Amino acid sequence: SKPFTLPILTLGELTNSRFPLPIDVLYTNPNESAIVQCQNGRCTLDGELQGTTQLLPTGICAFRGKVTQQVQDEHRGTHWNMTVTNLNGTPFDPTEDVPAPLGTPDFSGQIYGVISQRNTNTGNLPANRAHEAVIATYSPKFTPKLGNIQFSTWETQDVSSGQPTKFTPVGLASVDANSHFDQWTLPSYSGALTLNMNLAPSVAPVFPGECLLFFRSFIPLKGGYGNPAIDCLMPQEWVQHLYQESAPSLSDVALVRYVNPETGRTLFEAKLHRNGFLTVARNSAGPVVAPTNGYFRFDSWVNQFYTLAPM
Amino acid sequence: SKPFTLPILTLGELTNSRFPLPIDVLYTNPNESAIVQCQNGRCTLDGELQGTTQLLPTGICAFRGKVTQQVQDEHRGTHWNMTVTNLNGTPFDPTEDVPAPLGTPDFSGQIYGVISQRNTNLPANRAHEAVIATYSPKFTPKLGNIQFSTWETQDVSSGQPTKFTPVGLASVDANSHFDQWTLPSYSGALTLNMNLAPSVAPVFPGECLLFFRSFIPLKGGYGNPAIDCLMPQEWVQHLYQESAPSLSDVALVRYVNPETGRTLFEAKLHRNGFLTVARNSAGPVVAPTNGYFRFDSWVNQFYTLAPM
Ligand SMILES: C[C@@H]1O[C@H](O)[C@@H](O)[C@H](O)[C@@H]1O
Repeated sequence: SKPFTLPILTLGELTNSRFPLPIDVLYTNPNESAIVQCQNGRCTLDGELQGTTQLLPTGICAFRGKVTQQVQDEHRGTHWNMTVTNLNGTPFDPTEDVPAPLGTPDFSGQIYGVISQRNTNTGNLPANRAHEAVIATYSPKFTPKLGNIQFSTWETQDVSSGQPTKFTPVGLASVDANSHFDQWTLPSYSGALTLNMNLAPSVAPVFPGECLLFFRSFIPLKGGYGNPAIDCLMPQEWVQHLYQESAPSLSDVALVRYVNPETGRTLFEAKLHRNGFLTVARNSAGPVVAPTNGYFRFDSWVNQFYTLAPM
Repeated sequence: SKPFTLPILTLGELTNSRFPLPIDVLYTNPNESAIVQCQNGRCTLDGELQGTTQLLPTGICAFRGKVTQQVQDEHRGTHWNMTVTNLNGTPFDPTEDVPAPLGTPDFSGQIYGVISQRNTNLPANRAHEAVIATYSPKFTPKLGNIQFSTWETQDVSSGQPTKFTPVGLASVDANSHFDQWTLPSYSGALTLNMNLAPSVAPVFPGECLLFFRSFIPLKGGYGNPAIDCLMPQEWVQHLYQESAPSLSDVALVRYVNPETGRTLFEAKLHRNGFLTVARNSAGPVVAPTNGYFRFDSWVNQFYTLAPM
């Protein structure tokens, strides 16, 4: 049986699996009342991708497809419908047992980015354009599981119908009350009033005094006040690593130690659960203040009854 | 001796190490006249990062720093002087043995992206489209400062933390000086670049470089620009982790169809971290994107590759 391992990347060498951002800090929030059930950055310890998780850092909260037409929307700006395909360009098959095309955003909010187009038709070179764009994942028109979504632009005219279109995510447009940013609220992938399907399962601590440990990134804002963050269960590099090592899980829980390679000391220990998330024995909310050269080291397989040293 | 390996990621599971793009195709161009000496996506087979190469996919062609001054363009647009730090926020030390801050773009062109700011003193935020002309005399990242330009005329704040997220190219018109193999002058035009990753080339007759190619978006105009990297970012990350000793100067690798188990072609993976093939034509390699490279054995510079 192939031994389980984690990459030896330090915190400053990791990226978020839920938005294309570096990992900034480790973070806890024991009193979180929301159900934690994100769909990107989901991978079992034996390498099974779940939810909408795919391997490309460039695919996270990305879309590929074609603009169909400008559409009316009550909300501010100029709005456009685009059909979406799989990120590799093949048609998205709604009958596949996934919640939405892989890479689809997994939270409620106004996602800010750039829409770019390279025309199909044509020194036999195609015309191009790109503009800032916003995708409101809470919108009734956000229906990626049905193969189309809507985005809005400040630009009023220069978006072409029927041309190949890419959305590159950059941040959030706003986190004001009317922008409905909630990182733990899933979009309705098939539209308002419809049930999401094929979801990766919720995660939670199952042991007294333990709480989830997140890899947190701060996400840029187009405007307004705020310091929004996106918390992922494991960084994208871990998803990539686990996926290639398909190492058998020898118990439900791995014991991992956060180590300072400079000093050799263990800063704290954590449970790495089979479904792909971490818990720690910590009684507070907020960042874990530790050097970013720290990294998690796999120690051994333990079980649900193992008591973690308090952080 | 730790065995050399490559990740088992397929083409459709790889990303470019020189720009944040997925790999679209493998590609050759035997008649290329330029010296190939890119500085991102550079890593030896035994895990030594070189040039401006760093591990984060988010760091490639990224900048971090603070705006110091607004300067209007003579014709159109607004320019902003920016001091740059290391991507991890620590001050960039120009005496470090690197060409420029890690992640600095490694080619001539107008790089299009978004500048975003989150103030220090809840904080205020703003973002706008921006262009960094890497051929500009004001592009001097090794000296710790660059300039970017905006369509926005006023709403960029001085003395506030600033992030550049690259998206594509502004233009590939003649006056936009896009040339993926022309390095920026990291310290300005009269100064020599330093600490560079070495140039790469075939040393054997009938061989040519094999690239991992991505098509890069354009803000406007005509074109279908591409960026070619020597190895995808996932290979850089893998080699750095493994640090497997290199047992000869050349590894022999096979591009395999996992469905059929058959080898489609073979290539030389050179110690300095680049591929060559025996191919006498230019253009994409037509192969399924579930194909992947598998390490076969160590060979040498005199090994004759099976023609593609
Ligand atoms: C070639 C032209 O480039 C401009 O920048 C674009 O705004 C137009 O849509 C068109 O593609």
